[PDB]
Amino acid sequence: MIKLSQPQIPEFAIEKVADILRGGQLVHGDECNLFEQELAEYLGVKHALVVSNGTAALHLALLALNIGPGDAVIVPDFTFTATANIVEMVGAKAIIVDVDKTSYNLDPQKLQACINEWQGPETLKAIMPVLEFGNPTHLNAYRDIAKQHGLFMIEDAACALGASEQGTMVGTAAEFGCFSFHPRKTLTTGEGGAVVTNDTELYNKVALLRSHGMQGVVFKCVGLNYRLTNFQGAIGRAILPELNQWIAKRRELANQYRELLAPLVEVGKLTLPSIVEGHSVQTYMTVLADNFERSDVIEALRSKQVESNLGAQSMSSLGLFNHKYNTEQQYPEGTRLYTHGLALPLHEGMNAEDVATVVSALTEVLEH
Amino acid sequence: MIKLSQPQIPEFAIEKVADILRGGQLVHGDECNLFEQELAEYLGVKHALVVSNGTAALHLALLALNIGPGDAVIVPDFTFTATANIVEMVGAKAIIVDVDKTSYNLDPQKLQACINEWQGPETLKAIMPVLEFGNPTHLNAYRDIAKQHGLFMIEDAACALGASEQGTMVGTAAEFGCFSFHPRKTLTTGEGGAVVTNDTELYNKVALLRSHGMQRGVVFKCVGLNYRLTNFQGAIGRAILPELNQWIAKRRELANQYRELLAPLVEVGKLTLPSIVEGHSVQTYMTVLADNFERSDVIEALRSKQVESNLGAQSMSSLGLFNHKYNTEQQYPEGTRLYTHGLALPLHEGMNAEDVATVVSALTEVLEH
Ligand SMILES: [Cl-]
Ligand SMILES: [Cl-]
Repeated sequence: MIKLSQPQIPEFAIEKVADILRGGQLVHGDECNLFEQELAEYLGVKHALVVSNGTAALHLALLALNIGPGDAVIVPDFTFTATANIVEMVGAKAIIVDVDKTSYNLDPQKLQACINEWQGPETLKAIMPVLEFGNPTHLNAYRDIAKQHGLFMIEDAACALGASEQGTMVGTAAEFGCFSFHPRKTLTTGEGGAVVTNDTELYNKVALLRSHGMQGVVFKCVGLNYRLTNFQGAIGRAILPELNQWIAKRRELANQYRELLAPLVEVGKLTLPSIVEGHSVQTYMTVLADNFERSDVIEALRSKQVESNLGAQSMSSLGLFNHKYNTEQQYPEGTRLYTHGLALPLHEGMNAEDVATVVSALTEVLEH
Repeated sequence: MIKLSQPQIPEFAIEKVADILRGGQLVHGDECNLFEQELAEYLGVKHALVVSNGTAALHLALLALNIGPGDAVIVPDFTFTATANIVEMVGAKAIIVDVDKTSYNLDPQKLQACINEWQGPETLKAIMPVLEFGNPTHLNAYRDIAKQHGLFMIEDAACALGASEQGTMVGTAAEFGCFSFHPRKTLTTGEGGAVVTNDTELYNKVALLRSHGMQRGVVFKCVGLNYRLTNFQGAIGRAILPELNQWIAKRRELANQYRELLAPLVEVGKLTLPSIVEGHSVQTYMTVLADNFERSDVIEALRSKQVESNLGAQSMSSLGLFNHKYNTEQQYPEGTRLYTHGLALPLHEGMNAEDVATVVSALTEVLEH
């Protein structure tokens, strides 16, 4: 099976994990602390904190900004459901805005309109743009719009470690950046994530919330347990020095897809993602024409040893985010991407031959 | 250093972890699913779900029972701060009740008084007793009290996997049992925990909440979190579980050695001992020093003599975090005494009787000077 992802954890990392299990510290220790330093340097950001997963990162960012009951956060329609769920979990309302059909990211003009029209009843406090599939497109615009309207910005950069727009590393534009180390997301720790910020007060607050309010040890506030193990930290920091080369490889494979898929684009059978400068290419998602039954395409591809899937969900389609605004607005772009999107294998373990294999299979399936 | 704990992960488990990292599934997989089955069978409970840590287990239990803003949960004064924090984090108010001096667990008579006097304004929905340090004492009383008053019961069994009272395995008495696999807590996965229940509806709800509301196409049934445990952490846990009864048995032998060796210090009035009842899993062995000793100086002196020692747990009422009216109107002299004067001594399955003797020798010397 040509799989969507297959992260290869360096052998030296596996040996370090074994050493830690045998005779080392299991809870967050030197490996996590070094990983945080190294992430901060990689991103050019003042502070990083590693946490249990990327959902935990978003959760902590919301809590640290005192976003909760009575409040609202704008989210894109097209994303993994965690983005909207976590807003609701803190007691805030997820306010959905449609995405761009090209970038698959929150549409800046529709974002502006939403903010312009907002008059409650909840207090609108933040935007949570998603840099979907590693696409940094609109990062700087989101920052500008947030500043223009007095909003916080939490980047849901789950899929975007190593992406960048116009000199800005994704995750670093505003109050918080949130990353995932899930196995589909290029750098993995099995489960893991990170919160980054340039604001030391926000850093200190997340560090308290991550571990029971602990600062001898004093308990300064109520908190949670979102600590990452020391051995998970060891895995992550072993992979980080490889990430740029993995992204470069992914960009080369994306160009191969672009070249080889052109015949299908020309006859209107699918559209391609736009793998802009700075895209980290965590996912390569095409969009099938409406006349294809996507579930049947996925099944046929599986039978030809190609793993494929939808790329993400449409929040407005799920029936979970029922703020009035979301009932009033329409989300054709996110709905199209949710219904017709098709992610194809793209990861650093593949070569050009593997890309051609995938395109051959997809061409065959769409012919029949 | 004779340390408070030092869990030995079996080499075969380390090899299995390496195999998973090299060529296996990293996210919750066959190892977690088998661990859940094996935990359920160990406890004699219908359902188990492994989660990121023991705090996550409590969190999911609260959420599954729809405990939140406008609600109240009773917690013991003496516990790790997570017990009370997690109540507050869901928007409920932690209502503190004192522990008893013998067991260090929530005092049933004071619990009854609190419930009887409760008249709001919040809706009192649950008790969250702690089976502190592996002590099952009062488990069945808590069950009976919750049933008498129409309350849910969430056992904070962080430190009590394998403990039992009068035939009831800790974690299995009522709606939910919550366990921690932190490295201090005998069975470890580095970080980890579990939620158990006999109620299939509660199981199904926690499973949704653990993973984004996902139900297997995947459907999103409700808003949720990510509290999944990795498959490799699950592999560690299920490798250790078959050893846990042997480890507890060894810990109860070591406790009996402490009991014998510390009798002179008890008889002369310098400390009091824990009561290691039938069914105690002996996760922690906490003594209480006489008031004339400065406990922080005792810890520092023991450190200089290669003995790790610490306070056992916190007093919630001391922390200034749980400010419901009720908590201001009560004193908590028992939890205060345990917080201020309690001293945990090394007790884990890697020690032998000679090591216990070493610890007692050191403590005797420190308390003489
Ligand atoms: Cl540890
Ligand atoms: Cl995986």
